[PDB]
Amino acid sequence: MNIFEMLRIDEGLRLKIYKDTEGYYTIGIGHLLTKSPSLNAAKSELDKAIGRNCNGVITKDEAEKLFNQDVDAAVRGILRNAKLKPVYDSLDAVRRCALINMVFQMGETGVAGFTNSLRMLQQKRWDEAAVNGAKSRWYNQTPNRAKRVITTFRTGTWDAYK
Ligand SMILES: [Cl-]
Ligand SMILES: [Cl-]
Repeated sequence: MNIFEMLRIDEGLRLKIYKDTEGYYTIGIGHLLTKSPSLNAAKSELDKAIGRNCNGVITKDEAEKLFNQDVDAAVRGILRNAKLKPVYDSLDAVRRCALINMVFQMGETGVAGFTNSLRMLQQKRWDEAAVNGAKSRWYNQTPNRAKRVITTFRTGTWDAYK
């Protein structure tokens, strides 16, 4: 199990514009296109993003291309962030995947908002951080995916994904 396979389980794959769990226009493997209500704002961003006239539909290849970009951007974002980087550095390989997952889903700004949980991860208090992280909108909104990521942090294994 790796970060790609983990996120692919959590986000799914869709070759046609769709709405995310928050009502936002998305495509492929969790690639948010726009928070705007307009399907046209969405189709536009989509062509801008692929380099072609897509008319709201893309190929597997294109979805995977977008996915490679986003994981890379998530990882470079963590490494540039003064609040996230020390946390990442302190972690083992599995838990590092868990923080990448949160960052891909909720953006750097949103995870950086989990001040308390981050401090506990950093101090290696697994159980405490799992409990605190569950007290969030995130957990209340996508509970199954949140539980999966939270277990990854608690245990340091891929159990929740197998
Ligand atoms: Cl809460
Ligand atoms: Cl969920």
